[PDB]
Amino acid sequence: NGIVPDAGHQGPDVSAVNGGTQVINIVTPNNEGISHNQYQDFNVGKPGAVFNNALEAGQSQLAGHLNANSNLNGQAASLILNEVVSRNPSFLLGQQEVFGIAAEFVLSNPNGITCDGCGFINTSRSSLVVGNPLFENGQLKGYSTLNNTNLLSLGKNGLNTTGLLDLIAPRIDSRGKITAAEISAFTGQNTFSQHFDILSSQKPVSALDSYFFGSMQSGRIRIINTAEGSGVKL
Amino acid sequence: NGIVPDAGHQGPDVSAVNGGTQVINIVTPNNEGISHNQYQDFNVGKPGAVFNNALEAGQSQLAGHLNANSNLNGQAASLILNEVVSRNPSFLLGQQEVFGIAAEFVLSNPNGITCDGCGFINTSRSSLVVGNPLFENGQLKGYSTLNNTNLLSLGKNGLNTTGLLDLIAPRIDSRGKITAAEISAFTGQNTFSQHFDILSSQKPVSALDSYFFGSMQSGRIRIINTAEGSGVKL
Repeated sequence: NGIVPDAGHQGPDVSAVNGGTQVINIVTPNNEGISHNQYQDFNVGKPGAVFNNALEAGQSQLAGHLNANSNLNGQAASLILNEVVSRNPSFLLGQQEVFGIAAEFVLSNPNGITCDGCGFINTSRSSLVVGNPLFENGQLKGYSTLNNTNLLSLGKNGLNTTGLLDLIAPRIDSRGKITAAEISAFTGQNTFSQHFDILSSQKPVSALDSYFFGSMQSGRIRIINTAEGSGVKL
Repeated sequence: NGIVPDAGHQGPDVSAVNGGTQVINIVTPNNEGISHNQYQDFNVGKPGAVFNNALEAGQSQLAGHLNANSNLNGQAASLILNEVVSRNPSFLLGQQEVFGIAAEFVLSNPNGITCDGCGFINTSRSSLVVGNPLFENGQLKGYSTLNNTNLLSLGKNGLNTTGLLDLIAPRIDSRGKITAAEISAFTGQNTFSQHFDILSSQKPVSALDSYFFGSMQSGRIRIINTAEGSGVKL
């Protein structure tokens, strides 16, 4: 299993079905509508991974027939926040599907994230964050890439989604086709709001250079690099 | 002379001084604060070109001492709009300076614009438009790249400015370093407001692909391609 949940109260049940497809019964959403899931490992292979945000049974694209997620207590998650709480980087080599009600989707891993032929299904917005979520008394306040020089890598097989895409990291190295409704890439050492407004920035001690190679198939692309002196190479 | 003014009432006086530096005494601004200058040819070499938007004499960076521009009638231009009204494409191989009061600067040429080691001095915003300005009863209404498949090219020697930069064309092919406070690149066949809000778009009959190669030295980059199906290659 590529995805290994944390042992604690934010660890969802993760099961393998079929020929290796992972099914994640995400944890009960809080009052903000956030399903906050914590992981020791978060990796996706070509069989893909399905996050059950369904209030009634049905057919998933990647895992066939699934029952409803009864953790949801009749209310689907608005945001599925997946947080790696170990030192293990993430490798995403297949599709990630939200089964049931469309939601916003976040993966945070301050140790690094690599995408190569990964994608997102039934998400309104998907965000990859090489950094940590920020909490105050149980409430999500935003995200941080402070004190971090690690990499978001996008491989030759690219990344695809029909929804919005955010790429958030100290630096980004992309070598493949990125397909999305909109692409927002924010680089450097920053604190963010929940909506990825930049609230503060550090100047890195050494250059944090990002590289984008290959096509971007999107009608709207924004690249913001706050590392003063550092550049974006295309 | 690389810059040749139109014979008509929007043709400014253009003089060569020194070792080839061109000095353009821009035409009297209208009530909108726009100095609308029309040209048979608009090309800049390494000696550069200076647009006199000065209310009093002084030292220009590119052309040494210049007197005030008495066409200004005591009011400097807010926008210096340079429009090529012939079929000749533009080649910009040196710096363009606004002498005197800082202003917004536009070059429109629907036949194509090539930059290679060009730059902009004392401009708050500089825009290169492979397209035409739109007028209604003498008033600037915006810009158009409709019915146009021509190219904005940026060469290996790049483009530099301390101000904002807009790159507007059916397609863009960039091979060098672009340095600016912010970079906005809008591609495809579009109509624009004066502030380059996209108001309408055509689908080209064949793909209008843009290519960005090399660094972008800017903290904020926006790329908007309205040609449905067409991509942006980095």
